[PDB]
Amino acid sequence: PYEPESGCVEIPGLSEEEDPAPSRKIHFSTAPIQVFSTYSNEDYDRRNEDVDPMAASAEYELEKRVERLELFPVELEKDSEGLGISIIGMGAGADMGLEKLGIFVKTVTEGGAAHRDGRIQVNDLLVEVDGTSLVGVTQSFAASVLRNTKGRVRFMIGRE
Amino acid sequence: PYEPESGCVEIPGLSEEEDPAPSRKIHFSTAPIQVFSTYSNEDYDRRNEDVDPMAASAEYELEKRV
Amino acid sequence: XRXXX
Amino acid sequence: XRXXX
Amino acid sequence: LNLDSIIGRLLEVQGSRPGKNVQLTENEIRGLCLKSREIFLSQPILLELEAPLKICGDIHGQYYDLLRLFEYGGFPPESNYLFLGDYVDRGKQSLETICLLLAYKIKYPENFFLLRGNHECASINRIYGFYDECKRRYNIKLWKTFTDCFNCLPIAAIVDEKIFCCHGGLSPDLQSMEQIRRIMRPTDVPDQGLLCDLLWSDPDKDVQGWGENDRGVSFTFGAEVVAKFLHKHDLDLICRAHQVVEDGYEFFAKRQLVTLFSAPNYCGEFDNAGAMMSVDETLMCSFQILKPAD
Amino acid sequence: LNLDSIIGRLLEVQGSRPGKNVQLTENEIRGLCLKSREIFLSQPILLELEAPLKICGDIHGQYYDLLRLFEYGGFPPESNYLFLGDYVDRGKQSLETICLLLAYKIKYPENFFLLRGNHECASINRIYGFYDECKRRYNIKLWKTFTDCFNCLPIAAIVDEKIFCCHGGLSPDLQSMEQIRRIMRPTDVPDQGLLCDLLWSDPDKDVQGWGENDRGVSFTFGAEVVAKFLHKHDLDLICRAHQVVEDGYEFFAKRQLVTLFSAPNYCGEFDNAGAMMSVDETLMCSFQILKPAD
Ligand SMILES: [Mn+2]
Ligand SMILES: [Mn+2]
Ligand SMILES: [Mn+2]
Ligand SMILES: [Mn+2]
Repeated sequence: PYEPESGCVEIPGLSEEEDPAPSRKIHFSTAPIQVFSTYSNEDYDRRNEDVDPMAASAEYELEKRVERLELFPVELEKDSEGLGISIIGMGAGADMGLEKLGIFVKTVTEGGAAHRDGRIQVNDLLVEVDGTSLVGVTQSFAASVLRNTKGRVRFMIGRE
Repeated sequence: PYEPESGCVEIPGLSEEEDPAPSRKIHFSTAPIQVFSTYSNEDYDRRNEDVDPMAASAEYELEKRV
Repeated sequence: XRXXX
Repeated sequence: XRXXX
Repeated sequence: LNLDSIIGRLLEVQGSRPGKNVQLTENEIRGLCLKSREIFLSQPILLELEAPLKICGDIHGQYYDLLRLFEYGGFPPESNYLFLGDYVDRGKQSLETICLLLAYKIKYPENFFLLRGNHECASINRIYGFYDECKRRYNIKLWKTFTDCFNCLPIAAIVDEKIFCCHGGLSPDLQSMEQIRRIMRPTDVPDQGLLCDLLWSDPDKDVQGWGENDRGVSFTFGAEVVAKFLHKHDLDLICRAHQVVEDGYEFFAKRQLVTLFSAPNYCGEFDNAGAMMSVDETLMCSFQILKPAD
Repeated sequence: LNLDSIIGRLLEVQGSRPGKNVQLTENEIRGLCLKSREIFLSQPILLELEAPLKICGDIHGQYYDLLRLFEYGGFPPESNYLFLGDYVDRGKQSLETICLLLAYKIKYPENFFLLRGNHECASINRIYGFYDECKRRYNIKLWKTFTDCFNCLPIAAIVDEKIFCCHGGLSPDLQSMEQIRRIMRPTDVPDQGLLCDLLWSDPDKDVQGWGENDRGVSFTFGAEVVAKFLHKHDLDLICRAHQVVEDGYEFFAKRQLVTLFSAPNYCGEFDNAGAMMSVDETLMCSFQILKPAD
């Protein structure tokens, strides 16, 4: 049942300024300054706790490397054995820890769906699976996305 | 005046390895890894453009005759 | 956080 | 230059 | 394109509790980005404008504050507007903010103007919230479309041959307006040089000439750099944004420079007002203030 | 030979802009080479070492990274050290690097140990920087004095009968540690054979057995070679250096082999960290990283 409200208050204007140049074309009002009312902080929460420049920068450094790689779509039938790949997370640089990783194919299981297909090799980068980005993710988030896949699974793969 | 900056950040450590040999005496820590900060490339140009292995080999070849 | 917060 | 550079 | 429908839906939340989203379709937002980009490229990179005009500083996705600014200043086309950049990042509603502004640029291209701020730059808005908002509400491809658009924004404006406007400030390298005019778009913002400085530099009352900038890029300039520039180019005033100022405006170097900031209580961590500067036909300058209620 | 004075002058640059030289006298450096040669020859060519110990990989003349390694790992004799070779070449400060390491060898000969790397060989360091540095800063006779010293470095170590350490790696000819122990010093490094292999070979994930090495010398060895070797000599781990690795350390054959590399941003061509491996009294192994600030 929100009722917005508007108002104006005048305050003292710009002080007179003596000796400005006669060559100066612009001038400044001495009239009262109108102060218009906007929302309180109670009405309008302007805070945004979701900005995190350290996390974003870490993702961005990873993203920068990926788009030097040529990207290509792969589609696999997920059978009973699974996808026939294992994965490894690697950071964008030395000893980055666990949070913002690129997800590479470490293993391509012989006889498995990825192998029978031919297009996916060890060291390929999994950029996207099931429409979900895997660029700058944890290895557990990646694993979860992969296990949750069913039927014909759509990939974007990077290499080189 | 240059003032060196030193620091240490810890990161998750070595994962626990699956089924190790019992006969093995050494073990690997699972404690956090210390990442200590050294000089940036701006502070410390580690390049050395004076190194020329091909010219060096040439003089060396001659020296071995001398 | 200076880039400016 | 492989001698490793 | 559907422009009036888009505008209608963006304005529909005028009477709502602030924070309520307007979720346009992806195709709609793509169309605004592509149309406005053509317009920006067809107009000069150094805009040459005539009074009357209202000039606003940073918005930073504070959509409901932008709506108030138009309510009080007059919705386009009642007033002509020049915005000085920083439409996105920090706020929760960068998308609404930039879409309404692009829509007005498209509908009223000769009476509504937008300059590039340092946050209209992929390497900055990746980090300070806009990419996150695009990723959350749309997809990252849409963030790339906005980048292509922002890369075509003009960089500076001269109002009646007397007021030089840009987001940040002066450059030690700026000696001729032709240096701005010859910049080709689309372009990214470099981390150094003329374009960088115009978007990043700050006045400093404590420096004489040119100083290092606390931000880690570009420079600070003193009051005599301002006086010299104005005298050399027969200009009266530098109008810029980029720094939160408690009253919404703040003069520097007597009244030779003004800073405008138009996002009140900025990202809920400052208690500033927002302000706009009006310039009338006789070149009288006045200030209107947007102050949060207590 | 005033050891403390020499060490003092070497460490004096610890607070300086990296790159500043320490110019010792020709006689000081000659005294370091001669005294350290007597020590190397009095100790075995295959070192038998006990934990606690910190093990470090290549340094390659990156003098100021070597100082940071000591600052964080503990300056001698606060920690005991084993370096795996490659002290000189590539870097601009090979002289300060080797000089500090020889000083510490002489000062703490039972708590500080240096293995021979493939660059501690006249035919290598003649061409990769070290001769040039000697010739510029001293004279070429100094370079021959270093050769005399290097020709006496031990070539491998076993830590607590469980970690086999060498610069390069394994050799197809290595059946008994007696083949290392019988090597007479001083010796040059030959083009082939056991001593060459120990200083030059590399592990390779793609090879079954022994393969040809892209370096044009020695071999590569696979993970089964490592397993067989370890089982045969009742060892737990091979510790080696010789290859730049991104994190500063890198495991091979599960965790049966580790490569260590202790020159960060190696010769300004890579963005690798350096690392050292600590071995405590209980034979717990851990890693300390040296990563260039942003
Ligand atoms: Mn701003
Ligand atoms: Mn700004
Ligand atoms: Mn080496
Ligand atoms: Mn080596």
